[PDB]
Amino acid sequence: PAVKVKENEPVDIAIRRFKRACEKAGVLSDVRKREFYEKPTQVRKRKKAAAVKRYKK
Amino acid sequence: PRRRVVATREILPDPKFGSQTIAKFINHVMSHGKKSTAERIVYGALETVAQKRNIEDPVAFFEDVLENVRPMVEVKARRVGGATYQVPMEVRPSRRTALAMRWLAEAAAKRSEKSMALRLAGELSDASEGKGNAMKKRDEVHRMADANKAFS
Amino acid sequence: MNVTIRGHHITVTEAMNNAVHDKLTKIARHFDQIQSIQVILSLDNSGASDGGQKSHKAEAIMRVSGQEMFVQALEDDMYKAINEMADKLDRQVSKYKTRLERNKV
Amino acid sequence: VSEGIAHIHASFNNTIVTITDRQGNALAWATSGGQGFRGSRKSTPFAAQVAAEVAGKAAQEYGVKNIDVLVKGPGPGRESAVRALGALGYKVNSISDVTPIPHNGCRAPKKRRV
RNA sequence: GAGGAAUACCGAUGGCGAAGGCAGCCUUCUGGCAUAAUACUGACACUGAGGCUCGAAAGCGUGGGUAGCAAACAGGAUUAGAUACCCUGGUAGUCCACGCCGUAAACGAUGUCUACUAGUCGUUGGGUCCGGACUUAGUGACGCAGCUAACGCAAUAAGUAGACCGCCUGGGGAGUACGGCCGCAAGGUUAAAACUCAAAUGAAUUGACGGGGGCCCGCACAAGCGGUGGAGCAUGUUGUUUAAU
Repeated sequence: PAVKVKENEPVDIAIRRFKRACEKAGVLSDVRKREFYEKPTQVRKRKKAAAVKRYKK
Repeated sequence: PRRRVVATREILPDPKFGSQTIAKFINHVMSHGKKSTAERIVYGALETVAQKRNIEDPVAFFEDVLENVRPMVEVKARRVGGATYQVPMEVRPSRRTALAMRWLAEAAAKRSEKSMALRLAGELSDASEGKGNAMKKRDEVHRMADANKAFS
Repeated sequence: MNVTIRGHHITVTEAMNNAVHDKLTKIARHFDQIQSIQVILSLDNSGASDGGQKSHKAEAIMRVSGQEMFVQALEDDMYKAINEMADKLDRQVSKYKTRLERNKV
Repeated sequence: VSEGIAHIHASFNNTIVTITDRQGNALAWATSGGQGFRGSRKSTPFAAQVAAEVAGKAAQEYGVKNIDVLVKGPGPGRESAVRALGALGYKVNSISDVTPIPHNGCRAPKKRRV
């Protein structure tokens, strides 16, 4: 998720680019996945609910 | 009132200087509807400070102290997840003057001078230079507003 | 915390006073934030078309800081009315106390 | 030392910004709990902003001008810290996110039953 | 540098497996399935009491291992209390080998195997044709007829029928006791009675309620001004006192 800020570029727009690249890499979702342990039955329940929601669109 | 922005009343300028700011201060000092009484205390204090400082424009002097008194940042009580942390916001211009006037009146109400006119004159003189309980309260408000400075 | 025990249309006896005070001090043991208690012991009817069963009444209006909870109990006998009133008041005290304690988290 | 690396270890509770040199030798460091913010204020972007200012200006004595920042963690103060570092005379070379992610490694702690 | 465990992304009402289950990658050994055509056997079939096998997790035995997590446990908070939830730690266990254990909401709360009965849209592995069409074995979302107390099911039936097996006969007592059998143990499995009560249940309806959600209003709060609560007196009530108050 490295953003190489270029010359004559404001830190504000460079950090906007860095936020965009961090979303692209999905880093904070990966960090949030490991906050606690999620039991496999809860994982399967969550994924099946998500699959139903995804298929209903 | 979870409804429209009800229109504010039209204040009538006081007869002597013809200024709506002095009329509003007269209303602030006035209690029990004694507008003539409050007029006389406000005029006595303003004349006392004008004579003591030898200044031709009491209304301009009062505007100066009022603008020097009114704060810029206040703190409010927000609510996120049943939590009470004070959020520093910017006081609306209409509320600025009212807060300043109320602080001046309530600070002059606890002076050691004989008459309320003398107490108000002393408080006005102190606030013109940046002293007194009005400045003390305003600086105590800014102290909280800058000692939070973290909740937006 | 105040405790008033009035009696409407009935003569409140020492036994009634004890039977209300002992339960009031039992609720006030677990809740220490009670401002006032007013218990009215009444005889609201003669049971002329139902044979009692609601002839005596015991009501408790308690005031806490920021709230006021009232409970009442109708019964044939005043002592049973007192006990049922006390149980409702204890349950409401517990309910308020746990809501207030769970508001912090 | 002219060239340096900022390390913004942001976390949900506290954010620690430390400037080291290219070979990872720390020069100065400042956190949010050591800046006058405790408890609720410590976990705020403003606290990370002032920690980044304190640490960056304290490392400017060594002579660092060109800094590459390395963000790590999900904390609120991981963008405000970079903004504070950048708007303090520092020249940001790059902004890289280096927070560690396990490839299904150790088991996480049990879920909080709040 | 040491060590253990798990295998991010891929990842998918995706796949494989009789279920239980099974995710980095590579090799070795190995089961089933799907598919095209030809040749072959010629009823070799279905189901199945007992029986046997396999069978999550936890647990047990022995010997290893031990990073993280974490029963128990220790402390800190919260609380009236808090043998909890929250925090900091933490041993068994979780991992390996070989044996037990034989139980789960082991669920689709739906036995297996056949045939037949509108349709529509996805998706996985094939096949055959001309990017589409048809067909296959799965795996999903709908939706007729039909069925259902209703909810709903509906070619993956809870429809229409057939074969065999298992089970139920009010709720408690009780999946308990006793007796067998199994187990190192924990325990499992098979399985009553006295007594007790007239209900216990399912689906749905109208409300009411929710420390469920959404939207809105009221001096409801907020923003203000003035009070009550303290003093003295007026007045009403409780109580007490009285012959009555």
